[PDB]
Amino acid sequence: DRTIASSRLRLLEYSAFMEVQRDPDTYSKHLFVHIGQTNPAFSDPPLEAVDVRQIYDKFPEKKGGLKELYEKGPPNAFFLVKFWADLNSTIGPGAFYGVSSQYSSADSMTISVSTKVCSFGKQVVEKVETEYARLENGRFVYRIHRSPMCEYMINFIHKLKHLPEKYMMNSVLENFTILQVVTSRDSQETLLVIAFVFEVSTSEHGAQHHVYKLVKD
Ligand SMILES: CCC(=O)N1CCc2ccc(-c3ccc(C(F)(F)F)cc3)cc2C1
Repeated sequence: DRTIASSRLRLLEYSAFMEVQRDPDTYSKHLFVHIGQTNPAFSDPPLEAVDVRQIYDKFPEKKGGLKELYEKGPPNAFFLVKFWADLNSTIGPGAFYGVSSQYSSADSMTISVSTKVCSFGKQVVEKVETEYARLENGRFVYRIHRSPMCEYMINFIHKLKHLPEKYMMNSVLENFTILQVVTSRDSQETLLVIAFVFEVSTSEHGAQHHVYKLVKD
């Protein structure tokens, strides 16, 4: 619906950030990538389709693979989001690097989230998070607050930040991807798959993003 959603699970918000404490009462937070809760509008164009086969080689093959996953379906659960990252932090040791996200659902479940960082289509790291339903407003929501980033990514961001030029940053990111797979913890049915491809915001405008639906013809 323009929404990143399946029939069983919707991603409401996604945020990868760093927080630093300026003084005992004051905190600063820079967001690298962001997806914000929007309400679908009736006038919103339908999402563009990207053939799932063109990105097979960006994420790992075979088991746990997008091909195998897409083969398992449901296909209306597979999304691709392109991220324009904000690497301009006006913000040292002790900063917190986290990811916060919310999902929603008509059904109450125990979700397990799998996130695979990928370099040149090879998995560098998997993080697995379990999150629990809470009843809000005609739906259940799942809230992941300040899930810490792992070192691989802290080092990646820093070193990427350290490159002199935004064009070089984008070249590295051309072969950096993240695959998120959300299952129902017990049954392992697929609820939501998002593939994450990245680019540096050359604008210096704040971070942006764009959603596509993955199809298979
Ligand atoms: C293994 C799990 C883990 O650590 N994760 C998963 C969730 C997630 C999503 C995006 C980013 C990210 C941050 C900054 C840039 C930028 F450097 F390009 F700006 C690019 C990507 C980092 C993370 C942290």
